[PDB]
Amino acid sequence: MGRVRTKTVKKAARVIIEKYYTRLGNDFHTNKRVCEEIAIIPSKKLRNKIAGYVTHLMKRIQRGPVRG
Amino acid sequence: HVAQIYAIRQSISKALVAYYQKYVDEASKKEIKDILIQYDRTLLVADPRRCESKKFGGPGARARYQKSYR
Amino acid sequence: NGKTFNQVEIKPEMIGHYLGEFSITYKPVKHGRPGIGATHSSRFIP
Amino acid sequence: LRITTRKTPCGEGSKTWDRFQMRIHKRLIDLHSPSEIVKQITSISIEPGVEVEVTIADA
Amino acid sequence: RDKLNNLVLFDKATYDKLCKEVPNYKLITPAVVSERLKIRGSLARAALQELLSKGLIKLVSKHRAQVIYTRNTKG
Amino acid sequence: PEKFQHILRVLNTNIDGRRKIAFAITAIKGVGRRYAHVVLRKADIDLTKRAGELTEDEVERVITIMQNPRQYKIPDWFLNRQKDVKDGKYSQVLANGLDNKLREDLERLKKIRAHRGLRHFWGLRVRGQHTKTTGRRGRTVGVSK
Amino acid sequence: VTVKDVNQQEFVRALAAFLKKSGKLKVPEWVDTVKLAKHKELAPYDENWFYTRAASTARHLYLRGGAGVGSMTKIYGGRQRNGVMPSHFSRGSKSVARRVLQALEGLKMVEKDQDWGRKLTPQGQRDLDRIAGQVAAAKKK
Amino acid sequence: RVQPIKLARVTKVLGRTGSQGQCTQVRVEFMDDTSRSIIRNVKGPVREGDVLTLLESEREARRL
Amino acid sequence: TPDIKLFGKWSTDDVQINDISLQDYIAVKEKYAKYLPHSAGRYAAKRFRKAQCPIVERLTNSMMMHGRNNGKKLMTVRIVKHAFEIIHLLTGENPLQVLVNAIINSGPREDSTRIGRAGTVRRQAVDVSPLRRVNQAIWLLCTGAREAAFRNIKTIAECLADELINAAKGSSNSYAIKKKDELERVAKSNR
RNA sequence: AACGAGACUCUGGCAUGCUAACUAGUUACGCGACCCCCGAGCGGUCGGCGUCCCCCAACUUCUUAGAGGGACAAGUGGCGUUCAGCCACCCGAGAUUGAGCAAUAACAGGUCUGUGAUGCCCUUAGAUGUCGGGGCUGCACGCGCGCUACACUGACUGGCUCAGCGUGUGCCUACCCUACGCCGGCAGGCGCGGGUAACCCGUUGAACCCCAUUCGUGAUGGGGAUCGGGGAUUGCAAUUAUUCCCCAUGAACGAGGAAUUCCCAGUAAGUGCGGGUCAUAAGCUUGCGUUGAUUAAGUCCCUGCCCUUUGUACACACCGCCCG
Repeated sequence: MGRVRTKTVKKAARVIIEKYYTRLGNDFHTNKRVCEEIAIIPSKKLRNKIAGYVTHLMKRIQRGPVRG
Repeated sequence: HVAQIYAIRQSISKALVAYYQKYVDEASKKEIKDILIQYDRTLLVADPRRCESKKFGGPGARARYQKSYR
Repeated sequence: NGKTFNQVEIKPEMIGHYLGEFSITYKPVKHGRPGIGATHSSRFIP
Repeated sequence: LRITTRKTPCGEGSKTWDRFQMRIHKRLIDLHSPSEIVKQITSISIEPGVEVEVTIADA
Repeated sequence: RDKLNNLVLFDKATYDKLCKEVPNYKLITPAVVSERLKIRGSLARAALQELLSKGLIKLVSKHRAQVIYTRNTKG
Repeated sequence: PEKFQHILRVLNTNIDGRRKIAFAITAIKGVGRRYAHVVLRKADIDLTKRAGELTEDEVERVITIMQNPRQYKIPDWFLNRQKDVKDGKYSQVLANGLDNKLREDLERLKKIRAHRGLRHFWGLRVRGQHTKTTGRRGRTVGVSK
Repeated sequence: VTVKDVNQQEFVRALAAFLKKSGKLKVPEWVDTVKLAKHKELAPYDENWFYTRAASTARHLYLRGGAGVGSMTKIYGGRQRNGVMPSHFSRGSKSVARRVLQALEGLKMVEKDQDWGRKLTPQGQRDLDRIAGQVAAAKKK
Repeated sequence: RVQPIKLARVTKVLGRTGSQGQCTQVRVEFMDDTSRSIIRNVKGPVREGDVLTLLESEREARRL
Repeated sequence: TPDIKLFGKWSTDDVQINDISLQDYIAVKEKYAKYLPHSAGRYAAKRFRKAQCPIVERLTNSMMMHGRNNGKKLMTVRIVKHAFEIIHLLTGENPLQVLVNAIINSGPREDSTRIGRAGTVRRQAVDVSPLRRVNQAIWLLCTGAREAAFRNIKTIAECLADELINAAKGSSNSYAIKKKDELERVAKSNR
């Protein structure tokens, strides 16, 4: 188990949601392909992570305001 | 001798299925799928397990040579 | 041998063998009186 | 190519080794055409250090 | 180790009992003949082969390393 | 059946009628199991029965087929001894003669006094072997005061 | 039938008997002094081992593309217990297999064909499949 | 003792005890009385909802 | 029968578990009856995963032990086919009901363990899981047949079928029902 | 803000999607040939068995290796501040298949016998620089790493049937891997041929395992130590037995004290094979396949390690310091 997300993910995840808020869905696959086009993530496994956290944030942003 | 037996079983199970998947309708083979997968024993699936690579200081991949302090 | 010329008479009963079987090149061995570290006990002095 | 040898000169300390490997690659393209234009165009237009061996016939 | 007595060929009482122990015993293996009588055990192997040709015993299973024989398959 | 006889005496060693024929014979020195399954077949008799079931007529033939093996066409290489040394022939040696022959070759190698007889007389290993960690009879050693 | 259909433990035990009836196989003199391989510690119990092994010889030639005296030995070889040393594989005898294959060839059930190996004669192939059905006739396949 | 063989079942697992974690505290329901409950120490790996075979319920657990 | 495998000849119907305690860790017939005891090699990667696989297979696994017999699971199945055969001729039952009694009669009711006080040995009585009982009972009786055939003319098949009889009907001529009662005799003392 | 952790690289696991193959296969016939009626029929044909024939046939599932895709705690139910996360389940390959790389500071750790790396000292013609011989193997003893065994879950003799990682002459200076034919019980000898290697050895026709005889609880046919005689191979030379083979000889040992090592899934254990050293020769080491369990899903009790708090006459740091 383990697999607690690092800061490199959480730093860019916030940034990518702020400046491309409109492009986001709430599906994994759509939010992946957007991150692939609006930026380059130099790995493939890293890309699959940053999408999933961008998805997980976008769930909460449709409720009350996030403090990050 | 052993692993071959599981291979020939796994193939003939899937072979039969494919014949129905291609020339007969869905509801014929869906039935057959429920029967086999009930007592699944790697008939329609495959183990991902193969041997691990040895590293030095052991005769096996985990087992190690004896250690003496005197 | 290593230093010494051990002389031998040649018999008709020695035929087939080599020369070097009739001259040895070591002292047979004696002992001994085990020494100090000759075991898991030898140690200490100060 | 595998080479499995000591990591320690003058062996002492915990016994360790080191796997080195080199991977070669082969692949070949078969043409059938006049030998002139082949030997003309082949030897040119190669930037990297990569070898080429032309054969008269094999089939 | 120990010393146990054995006989490599039959005498009167062993042989005569051998014919009458059969209906009294449901299980028959060469091993069981080793204990109930004093018999080598290899003697008991071939002794049972003889009986099956008469039909006084019945085969029920056979293998390289172990063999089973029964009374008459009656009940 | 076959209650006729059991344990018997043959040349130089007592052989039981308890055991199978080939394996029974092996107790006699100079005869191994490999040497006996040949000699029985040259004699053209069963090896599928006990040694107590042989008759006197049969065993009389056994020792003849044994002690003249070349004349019953058992090959020379299959013998114990090929050109003994200083006797000039192929030979087959059996129980009490084996020991007598053996003791001669020991005596011979101290006569010439090669490396061999010295190692024999000292009670040390003849062949190339380490004796540093091999042996013990002995081990009680002390050094303290 | 093809020889594939039947059991093979049964195949040899009727094929060995077949040959010995018909006066077939001129045997070597050495057959009662022969260890039979380097990795054995004893002679065979069997007194008709030559007949048995010629059966197994001709069968393998039916399956595979045929090969010489070397390959037959490699098929038969097994494990060698070297005593205190660890066991290893080794090959058995050669000069026995060299008598087997030449004895078969005298009957013209095999013959030295092209591509580095003896191959079994059509007369041989006839005789195999002939007794192959005799196995099924006997017990009941 | 002279009590007959009782049967009682797990309601919940509490935590592991002993000096190598080899004992397990557990709460068990008496399986004849549904308001009765005793705490026990049980050796083997247990899940929840499985039944035990108590020889007495006089005994009760309190510590490792 | 045409929708549920036997054992190659032995019914898994008319087979009961006669405790309410030890069922759901003894099962053999819910759909878990198969022609042979074997697996693809999934048996454990979770704690609960152990339970599911048959009792007859578990018996075959714990039969091959002590060096020379490890990794010879096919040789092991030879001994089991003779076992049921000998059990059926010898007493005459559905020979699985023999085994189920033999397992249930050999599992302990109470057990002891260690506890550290004053740097001296003290012991404490504790209870035992149903899963523990099954694991223990399979261990104990397999040790019996292994022990007996270590110098006896009798084969391990014969020894093992004898050991399931004396367990299935308690009589204290088995290695199991002896050793069971030893543990409980201790558990009474220190409690 | 930086280094380490992670990220990364390699490897395993998922593709009937993509790319393309007589130094890789399959299928399809064209087939003609062999084989047995073995099944319907008659033997033909239809069906079955492999091989030759195969193409200007068709294809790339299998094999090969490239480009890509796929797994993210993604979805659902619990739990958590409802945050960071954790547990169960669906789909399925579950968020851990195994390795490589790895910080700051330190050690009077190992290595001057790897180095034409190197200081200083020594020696340098009666040489510490070359040929011949001997030794590193010498045993009343002590210890360590391992190998083979103590049998019937076995040994023995026949019969059946399955694999993978590699490697190979044309190199060092004289040397490779071997098919096939012939001769020999065997070791081996001899005659021919191929291989720069997905091309020849090798469709690597391996062991355990599997099937059938024999032995019978006996230090036995279990065990193969010791030891005699004989035959071959390598080399310039084989004695203190280089190695290999044949016959004979037949010991300890019948499950092991005080103690102690190692291991959690294709893992332990059993079992064989390739590479390394190599003129001749692995009980060693390094990799690889094959057969394949029991037990745990925890804890700080022992041994040890990380973080905080506390006490200290310690800092050569408790293997410390110090009293009569």
